[PDB]
Order: sequence, then C-alpha cells, then structure tokens
Amino acid sequence: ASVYAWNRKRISNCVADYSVLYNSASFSTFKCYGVSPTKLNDLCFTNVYA
Amino acid sequence: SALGKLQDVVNQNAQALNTLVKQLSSNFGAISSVLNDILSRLDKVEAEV
Repeated sequence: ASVYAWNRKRISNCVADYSVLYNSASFSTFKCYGVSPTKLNDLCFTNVYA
Repeated sequence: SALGKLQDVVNQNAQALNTLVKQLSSNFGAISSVLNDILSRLDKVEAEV
C-alpha cells in the first residue's frame, strides 16, 4: 500500500525463524535499533507487527 | 521510647541496605536494568557501552 496508508499485519501464534531472513542477501537495508540480527532466533516476542 | 538509639541505628543500616539493593533497578541510560536482558538481545560491541 501507499506510505500514508500503510497496512499493518498482525503476526502472532507462530514460529518465527529470522535466521533464514537474515541469511538472504537480497535485502539492501537491514538495521536493528533495539536488538541484534543474530540474537533474534534466541528470543521470544509478545506481539510482532510489520 | 527508651531504646530509640539502637532502633534508629538498626533502621538506618536497614534503609542503607534497602537503597543499595534497590539501586539495581535503575538504568543509568541503558535499555534495561538486568544484564541478562541486555546480553540476550544485543551483541558484544553495542552492549559494551
């Protein structure tokens, strides 16, 4: 969607494997501001929104 | 009211210990007050500060 009408999808009750997402070099910008890209697979999350 | 001095000393020591043990909940500019919560989310370089 547009930047002023961005859609937010609720991600809950599922297994999140961020290692596969980080190993993919197809992403040009990947910057974390509160966590690390390597510690995502060893940490739970309450509510995830994209 | 006769043993006020000993009770006052004991209360001062207890309050000092309570303040020293409660200062662990502060952040001092960090993201959390528990070192395990910081070492389990950040890396070596970024958590160092």
